[PDB]
Amino acid sequence: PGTTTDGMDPGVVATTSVVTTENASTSIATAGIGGPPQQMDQQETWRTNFYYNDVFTWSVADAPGNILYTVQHSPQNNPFTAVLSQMYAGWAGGMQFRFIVAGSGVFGGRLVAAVIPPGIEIGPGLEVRQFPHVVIDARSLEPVTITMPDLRPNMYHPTGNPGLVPTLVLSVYNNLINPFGGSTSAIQVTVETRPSEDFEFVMIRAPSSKTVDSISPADLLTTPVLTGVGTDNRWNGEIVGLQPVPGGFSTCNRHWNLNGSTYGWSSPRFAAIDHDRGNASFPNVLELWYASAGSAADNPISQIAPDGFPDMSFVPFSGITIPTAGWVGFGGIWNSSNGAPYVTTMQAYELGFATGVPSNPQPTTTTSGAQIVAKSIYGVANGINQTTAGLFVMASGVISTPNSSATTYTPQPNRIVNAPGTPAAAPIGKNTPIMFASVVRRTGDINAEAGSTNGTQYGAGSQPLPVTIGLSLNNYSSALMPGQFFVWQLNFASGFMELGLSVDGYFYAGTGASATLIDLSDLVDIRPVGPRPSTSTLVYNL
Amino acid sequence: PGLEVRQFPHVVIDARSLEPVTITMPDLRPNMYHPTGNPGLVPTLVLSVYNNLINPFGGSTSAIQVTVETRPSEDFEFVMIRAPSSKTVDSISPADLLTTPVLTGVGTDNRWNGEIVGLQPVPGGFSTCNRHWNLNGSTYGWSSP
Amino acid sequence: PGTTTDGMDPGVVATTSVVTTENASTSIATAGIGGPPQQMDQQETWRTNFYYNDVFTWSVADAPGNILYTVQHSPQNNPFTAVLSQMYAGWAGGMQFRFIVAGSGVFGGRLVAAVIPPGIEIGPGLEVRQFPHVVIDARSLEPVTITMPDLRPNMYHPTGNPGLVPTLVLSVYNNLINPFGGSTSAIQVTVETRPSEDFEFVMIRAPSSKTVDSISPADLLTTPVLTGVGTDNRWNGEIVGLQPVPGGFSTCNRHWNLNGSTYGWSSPRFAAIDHDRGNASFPNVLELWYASAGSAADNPISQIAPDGFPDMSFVPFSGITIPTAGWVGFGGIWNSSNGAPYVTTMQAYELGFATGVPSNPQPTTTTSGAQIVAKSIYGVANGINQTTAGLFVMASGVISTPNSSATTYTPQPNRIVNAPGTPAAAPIGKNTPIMFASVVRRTGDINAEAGSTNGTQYGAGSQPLPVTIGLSLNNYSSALMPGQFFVWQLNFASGFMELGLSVDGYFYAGTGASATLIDLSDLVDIRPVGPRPSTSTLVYNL
Amino acid sequence: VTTENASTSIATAGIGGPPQQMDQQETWRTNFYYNDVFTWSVADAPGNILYTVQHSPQNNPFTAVLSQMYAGWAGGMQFRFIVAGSGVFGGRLVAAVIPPGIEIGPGLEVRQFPHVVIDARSLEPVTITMPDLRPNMYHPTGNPGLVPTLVLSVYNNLINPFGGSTSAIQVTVETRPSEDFEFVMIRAPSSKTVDSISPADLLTTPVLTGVGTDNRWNGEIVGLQPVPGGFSTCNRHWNLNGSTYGWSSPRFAAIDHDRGNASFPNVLELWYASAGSAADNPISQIAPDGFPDMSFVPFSGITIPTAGWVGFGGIWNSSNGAPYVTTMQAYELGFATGVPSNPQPTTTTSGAQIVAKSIYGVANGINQTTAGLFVMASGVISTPNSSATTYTPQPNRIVNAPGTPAAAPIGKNTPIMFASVVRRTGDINAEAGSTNGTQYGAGSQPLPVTIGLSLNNYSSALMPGQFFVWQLNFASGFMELGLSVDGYFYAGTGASATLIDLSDLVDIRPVGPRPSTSTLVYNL
Repeated sequence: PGTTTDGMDPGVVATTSVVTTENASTSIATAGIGGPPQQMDQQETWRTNFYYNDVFTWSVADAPGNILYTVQHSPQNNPFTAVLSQMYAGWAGGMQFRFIVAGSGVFGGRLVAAVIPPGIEIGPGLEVRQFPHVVIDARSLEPVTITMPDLRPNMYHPTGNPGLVPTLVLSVYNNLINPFGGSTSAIQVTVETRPSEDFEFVMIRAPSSKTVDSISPADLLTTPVLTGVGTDNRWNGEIVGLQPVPGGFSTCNRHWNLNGSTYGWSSPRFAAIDHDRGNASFPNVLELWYASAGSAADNPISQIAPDGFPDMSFVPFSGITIPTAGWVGFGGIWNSSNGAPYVTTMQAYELGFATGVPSNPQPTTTTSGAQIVAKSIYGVANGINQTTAGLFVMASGVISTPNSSATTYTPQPNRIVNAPGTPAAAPIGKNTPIMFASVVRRTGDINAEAGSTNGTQYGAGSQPLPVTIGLSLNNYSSALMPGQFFVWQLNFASGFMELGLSVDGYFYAGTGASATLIDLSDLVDIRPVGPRPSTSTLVYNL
Repeated sequence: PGLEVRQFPHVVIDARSLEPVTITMPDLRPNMYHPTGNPGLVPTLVLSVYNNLINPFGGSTSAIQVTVETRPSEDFEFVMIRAPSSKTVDSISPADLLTTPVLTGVGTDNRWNGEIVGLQPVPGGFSTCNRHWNLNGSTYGWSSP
Repeated sequence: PGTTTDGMDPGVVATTSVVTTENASTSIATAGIGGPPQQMDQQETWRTNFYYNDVFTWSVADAPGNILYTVQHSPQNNPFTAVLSQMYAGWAGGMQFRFIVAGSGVFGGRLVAAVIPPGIEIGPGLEVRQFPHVVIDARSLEPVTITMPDLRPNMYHPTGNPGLVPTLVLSVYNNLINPFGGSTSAIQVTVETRPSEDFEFVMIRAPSSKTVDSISPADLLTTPVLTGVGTDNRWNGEIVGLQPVPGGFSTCNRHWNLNGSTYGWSSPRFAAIDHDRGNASFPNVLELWYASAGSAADNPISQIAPDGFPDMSFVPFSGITIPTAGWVGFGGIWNSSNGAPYVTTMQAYELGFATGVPSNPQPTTTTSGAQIVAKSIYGVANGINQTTAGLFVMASGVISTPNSSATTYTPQPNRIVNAPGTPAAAPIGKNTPIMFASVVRRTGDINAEAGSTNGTQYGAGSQPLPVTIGLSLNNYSSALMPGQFFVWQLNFASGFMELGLSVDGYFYAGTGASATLIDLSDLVDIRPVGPRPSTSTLVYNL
Repeated sequence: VTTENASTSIATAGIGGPPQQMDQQETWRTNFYYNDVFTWSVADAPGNILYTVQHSPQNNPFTAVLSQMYAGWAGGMQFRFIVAGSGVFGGRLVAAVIPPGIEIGPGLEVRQFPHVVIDARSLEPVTITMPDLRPNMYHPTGNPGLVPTLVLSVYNNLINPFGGSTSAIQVTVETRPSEDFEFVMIRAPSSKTVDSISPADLLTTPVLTGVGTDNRWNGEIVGLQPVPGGFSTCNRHWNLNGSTYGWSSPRFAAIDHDRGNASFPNVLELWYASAGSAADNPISQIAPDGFPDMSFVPFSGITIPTAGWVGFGGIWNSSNGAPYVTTMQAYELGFATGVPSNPQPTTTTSGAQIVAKSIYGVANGINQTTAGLFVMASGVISTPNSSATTYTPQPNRIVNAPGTPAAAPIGKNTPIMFASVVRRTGDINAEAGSTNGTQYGAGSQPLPVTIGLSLNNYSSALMPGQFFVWQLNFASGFMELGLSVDGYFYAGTGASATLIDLSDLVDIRPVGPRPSTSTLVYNL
């Protein structure tokens, strides 16, 4: 019966014009520069069965020619070839894909598939129906299997740096049609994989040896990073949610990219902020410290500001009323002659960026022509006037607030200070940049964590700290071409969604225009998917 | 939750199946036999949704039923007769805790000592400690049953 | 199985009386006058596979005899023969057409196909069902292939002018039926092609050489014309939408037809408006200027009006009233004797056609017997009385409005002035003519552009300017017969629609009685289709 | 026509399937066809390089056409050289094929590679073959990889014993494929490849025959004006990397700014604002989109500024967007410094202020601390009399932004500007040929070229130090025009300064790339 499918059954074998005997024979001949092939026993359980890769949705609103699914050729597309690549230096050959369509006998509609050769851009203007292709009906009962050959300009694929490869695309041929109309408007398709008969590894290597270029940043984002261990890269607090930003934003301090560089002035850690010379005065009085941005000689990362200095905008205040949504830190003033601290100046201070603070303090979001200012939000015991004086504050802060209430998430996009030349994160179609949210203490109610009737206060950061560390230590320069994401699937008990990482280090979600926070308390596991075009909408099925 | 069944060797079954489909579960064990008192390591069978069920008419009909039946395979056997009243090292199953007459007019509740005649859902939730035992044989209350 | 269709499979081969061996042998024998046949290698991948040509829609409202799809025999009906036709000067042979119907088992209805010999007029009135023909059911699962042979009276077809060729027609045989009623009332059909075994090219030529017959108009409308680069032909503003006009309208100024002719008085550009002899008076004051239509002696295009004068009717006003929906330009008065401007008459004016001006100014829409009037809308520093004075105004105008609010699109169809002999654009079946919309500045609030709180103001023109320039530089009379459109397809992110253009220069869409404005920001690309009969309904799947 | 590595090339190209388009008797394969021309003068020293091309299918018209429908290629090409010299000339050239990994530059020892030798008096053509010496199994069309180069350079310098007007000759190049050339893997003709397209279609006959307009005054182009001293222009100007340094988009529409200072302390209204504060503008923050890039001209009283940029508009209320109806006049606009107390012109955007002063008395003046400006961006030229003056702007009047590249003469190749007819205030009725003279404006690019450059990236079409050359054929005579990677146009007029009239232009055809140190033909 066609209603039952075993684990080794390919179903219907469909061929396009790219599968020829020349390609297979040439592949096997030229792979011989690396010696005899390894792991070729064709009777092993890891090689004869099909194993799961993905599942996608076909809706009645998808127009003809719209792309539904793409995959780039790699040994990372099968769970066991990925494990076995940890002990070899090269690979070659192709891989089979099995599609199962979960339709019914009354539906109508057709799909189409083709193999796209290297050097061609994958995007909405790609005309699949003008390549050699196969057409598949929506009523198909048996599985349909399609083979992607190894079309490569190299003799073999180096494990770290493979080079050009082909890709497989599936799109809509004719619209899915339901003759009854009504509420049922979509079906699902599942994809599985197994290696072709010419797949092979070459040249054994010690598992502890390091390839020159890393294969994939899949290991950075694992389940504990978002389920209770990782903390954000601005406030150092427990990540509990994802905040979309429909407008766009930019961030450079303690933010690394995939070329192993930062534009900021901080390290991936939280420590003490120390600068040796500043201006102190008090014209229960408020102390006032500042210096000129761009003269931090002790910092080898960047001469812009002392390591750990927050990248928010100073909000002015005076008299009685204390400021709002400022960055608060603990410490005081110390003498720069011997290092002793002036013991009477200890308080909580509000730190930030500003311009012209001797005469008129105006917030600025630029690092050029600005100055860095610290002001005590409360009165000190005994103030000090000095010409040269140091500063000492911790890197973990809280949020100033006048009353017991809570405000929006801090900081807001226009409050972030950036250096000249920093790339920005902007929407691409329905995909929107996001920030990572963590609950942060505030000075208006110092016993509120979660469930508090006074409200919940959130602090947002651009990257999880373990990701920032991993990007600062390794080099991922060859994993992503421009215009691609690296995608993970986030599984919940009720729904799932996808996260994309760009070459500039910003994370993305397919939220469109919504601005509500997404909660992570019911997350189960995280699974990697691999490179995909950034024009393709990221799934959001929560 | 977290076990990816679709990345083990597996079988797929359609919702339109007319004839029955039979699957065999073999005895993969690290010991020479299973004591009924404590059997040790055994394998597990799992059945799970592969693709969502669909009714093209919509409407009020939104579920179907599946029936399961069993019979032993040809290598199944027993050994070592014992007394029917003997107890085991591992705990007796809790299936006997709730028989028919417990809820059909013989059993009583544990706060008022009154004949139970219905079940009350509590969507909000609640907690209780007095005269309440857990499955580890312990209580946090101050009263005897 | 029947649910999978490969790229080389024709499916059911259905034949008619016109496909014979005598024709194929004679075609191959007589094509030899051109030399040895080129590109006739039977094993090449561009010949063995079918590739995409078109998709059309079959609806339950189509009556028997309605034509759904028709093409003249030509190399432009396959993409690779379209490519190769660029470098050859002659061709001969036939072509196969493969149809795939996207239905299901519950539908009913039939279609009919026939090959019409050359020399027979194609149009409404041709009874296709009284030629040899083939009938196809709406429940078909496998594809059906039909061959169109090369019946010609000459020894080969020159690419410059091919002469007589046959035509393929597909038409409704019995109405489509859905037994459930409901919202599902249409299905799709896909068309693919490949050359037949006697098809050949002859006589290599330079790729840049032109032909005796006119170039096809497909290049007149490329993607960037409507995606933020092209401008309209009345206000010179970036087109951002399409406005249907169910009532109809007519236009002559700056409007060309497909025979390379215009009835207006203006050149396809935007430069200053200049006339030398008119009356001037002002009985801070409003200044009046006017002349008699039919006296533009220095304009070689026509004598009706100076080159660049607007074609909108005049709204009279006096004193404290600022008119609504007037064309407004900036300029002043100058002395005709030495060409110097009266420097105190510079202001914003309003221009239009009128009659009985100095006594009882009334709006008009006929150029015969009218006057051309300009009047300042605000008070100038000092007025002037002259019995002969000239006019100079810039030709990129704005729309007057008394409040900060926005009015409807201007000009409304009944404010347009037309010279005698101008044809009209009336709805054809369900096909309705459209204008091209753009944002125009208004004097009520000069800072508003788009998405304002006070509102968005729209202008409208009959053609895009690049299209008008292309029609002015060429003659397209041999590309389109009367009763025909040239059709493009517009693909959006979600949905698609088709657009038509007639021999008189108007564009049409299949909107029906709808009057909503269609936005163009989410448009992906534009693809040409070809000539189609004007009674065929243009698809509107948005 | 064979190669010495044919069997290996064909065998290893089989990773992409069976070869396509390899029928050996097809007419497109058997004939030579035109590819390019270049020039050889008496001033070129031995070792100077005159012609270089990388191995690709773009070097033959029909392989160029065929590559639209394929995704890969392999094999070599044959080349042919045709010297247009005479019997009284004397000199030799040398040509060789350079393998990948060797630096190509001046002084390279072509004479010590295997080579052919070409005489200046040669009548029969001379041929050479380029095999496909590649380290990959095949070249993808969108990303080919490493390829060899063909190089031609001077062996013995050209001599002219008669010594007169003639000092250069031309050489024509034709190509056809070798026996082992092939294509692989069909693709859709509309699909996109990484490599850039050619720029030959940017310049066609209508652009200069009466349809095109220049990128500063939006006027119809009628002539070309050389600038022997050089100049630099940034606004509405794109390079071959798809970038600009100015603050404007390739379009003409009204100029608008929200906040600024206005005063009249029948009066002459004055509006000014500071540079670097155009917040709404997404191209640049220097100035509003469309503000002219010319220096300001101070004036007062009855004086009317000469050679000034003038537009039409007035002030408006920033609170609700309503205009002040009594301030409709003609204003002069530009860049200046010290604007309130002592206005002086500047030719830089750093620390300047944009100014808008009316040249005629307004209906009634306005005093406001904050106000807005609205002016149409197609402007005219202010003159105090009926007569015409020199073309505007002169190069000493053009505002530029820091880091903008300049254009300087190279040998006898001189940068040019494209000229259009502009109306003037003193005589607003004179158009062209009038008895009071003809006023000419000038710009740096034709607008269709600017739009095409802003829509696509041409970074792989022209390496630095090369021009792209077009033919300009007149009724009597012809000349050539060159385009550089910084966007400027060049002609071979040397020290001449007279305008060149395009009334009798007939056709424009593309020629090909050429080194910028070579001579461009001027036979008019």
